Amino acid sequence: RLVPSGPNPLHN
Repeated sequence: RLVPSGPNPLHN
């Protein structure tokens, strides 16, 4: 959860 991408995109 660091960026709007990947799993749990930043805030999810």
